[PDB]
Amino acid sequence: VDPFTRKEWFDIKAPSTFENANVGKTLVNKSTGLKSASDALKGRVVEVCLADLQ
RNA sequence: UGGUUCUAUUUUGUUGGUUUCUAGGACCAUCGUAAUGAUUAAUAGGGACGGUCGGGGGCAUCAGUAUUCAAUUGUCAGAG
Repeated sequence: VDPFTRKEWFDIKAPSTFENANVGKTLVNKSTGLKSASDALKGRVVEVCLADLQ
């Protein structure tokens, strides 16, 4: 089937109270008639050293 | 030095019983006699005191940290 044709990406920002806002990306997963995707992977964390932020 | 108390050999006939004579008991106060009378204080002991020492004990608190487990957290093939 493939398990990366469907896989929409994303961008990670960060408080402004920091430097390079810019962290990298993530992978998530689209939907149907009725049902949703964005919420379907939000709440979740990302953890990057102090460093690529200050 | 009393007194006190016991006597009970000895003579005023004597055998026994008051009771006075002399002599032995014994005692608490009593003026007198005395260098008046109490062994060191075991590098044996027990104790007190003083600074102390110690992971000696009990009752309570206190912190480390690993393990296990579970949540949260991520990544993704074998791990043991």
